[PDB]
Amino acid sequence: VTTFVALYDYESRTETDLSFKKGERLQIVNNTEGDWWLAHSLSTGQTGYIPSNYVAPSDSIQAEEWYFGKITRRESERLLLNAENPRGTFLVRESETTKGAYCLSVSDFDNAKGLNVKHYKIRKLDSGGFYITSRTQFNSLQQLVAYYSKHADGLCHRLTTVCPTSKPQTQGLAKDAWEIPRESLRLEVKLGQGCFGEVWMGTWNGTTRVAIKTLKPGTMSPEAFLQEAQVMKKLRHEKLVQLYAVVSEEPIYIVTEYMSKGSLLDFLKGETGKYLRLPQLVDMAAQIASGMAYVERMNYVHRDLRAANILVGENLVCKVADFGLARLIEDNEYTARQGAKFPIKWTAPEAALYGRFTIKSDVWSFGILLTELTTKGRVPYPGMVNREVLDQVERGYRMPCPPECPESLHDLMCQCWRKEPEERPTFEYLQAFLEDYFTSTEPQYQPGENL
Ligand SMILES: CC(=O)N(C1CC1)[C@@H](C(=O)NC1CCCC1)c1ccc(F)cc1
Repeated sequence: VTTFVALYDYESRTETDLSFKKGERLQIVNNTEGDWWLAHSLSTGQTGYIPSNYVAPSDSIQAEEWYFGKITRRESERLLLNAENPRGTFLVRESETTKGAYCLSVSDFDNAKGLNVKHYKIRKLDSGGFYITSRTQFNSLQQLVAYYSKHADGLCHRLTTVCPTSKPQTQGLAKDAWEIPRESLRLEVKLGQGCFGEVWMGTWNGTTRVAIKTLKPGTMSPEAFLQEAQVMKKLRHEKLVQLYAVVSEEPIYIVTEYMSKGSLLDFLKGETGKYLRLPQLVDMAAQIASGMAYVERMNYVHRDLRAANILVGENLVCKVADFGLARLIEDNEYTARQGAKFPIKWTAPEAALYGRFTIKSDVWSFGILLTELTTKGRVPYPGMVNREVLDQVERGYRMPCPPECPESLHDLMCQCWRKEPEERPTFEYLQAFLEDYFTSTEPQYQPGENL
């Protein structure tokens, strides 16, 4: 039994889980594994299961507000570059490139680069202490942060503000919540309409904001959906919209992680996508590619990858939604890859012609998606009707490089559009290509030699 501290507030939805406020002290066992831990709160004397990502052991670095653990270099920059953060906003993370070194990431402002993030490798001493520059050593990470909060002393700027963040999603709505009753869900605001149902913002069990998709009766077999949903339930990645729960009887409701900024396609159009710069668009493509690289690793298939099925959150977070759902659609026309509801302009020819949906036809759809990303959301094949597209694509026509899409990205698109699926790149490749698309000379980490 270790004492853990609550990193965030958590409102107890159910009977068996535990409500707690941040800073509460909770007793939890030695080895316990999984997403939900049994806890006893010393602070309240109350008992119940807790989401394990909401706690850390007392008096660890993981309990420190400014410690973001395994966050990626690119993702730390996403959070730190929020325009509301003052200069000197910071976090500490593990180094991606150097053993059990840590890294201090700090927001800054420059007359050359503007708003930018500087990264300082924090190395550990034989003593167990830490240092950024060997001339100034500390016994602990906390002492290090305290010192550079008072004096830049070589750093680009004094540490001012702990990087802010939203409470993380829990994994599942509760321990053992999966098939839920319609009554647990309050549909609050209808957000959109599709061919086969609607999308809602809602609340589960009076506590938790969720998205709810409602399907038109007869869209899918409830039994088939349930069987697939067991498979989708296992797909867990920061760039995949989480599938929380399902109401299995007609009409089917699908309960999902709520994404505050709506679909990428809508986002690209209108009063916010007009301003996006290429590095932001490439970072959004890189997030999407990372989610699809997980799908690829898991030997799954999206089947309808396009901007309308990417959802946007705070700070240009992008997540893949509705993976695998298209396969269950019971509509004679759609299943034929035919009709006004089939996204033929995103569909690889072998998927259109022979129904061969694979990760490589998703790769083709990603190439089309890159086209939406670089045109503020214009429909692909602009002057072509859905009826012509397949034959043109089979004959070898490919969209030209959109205006103000760099040629190197269009060459990436053309790779995604090879006729032969096995000659299209992997999402693994796409993610690395897009993550490394912009480079510099040697500035990765600030030379902490002598500040
Ligand atoms: C025409 C159309 O809107 N769709 C199908 C062509 C693909 C949408 C659709 O009907 N969504 C429903 C309506 C609101 C949410 C649920 C769609 C998107 C991804 C999928 F995995 C499955 C269906």
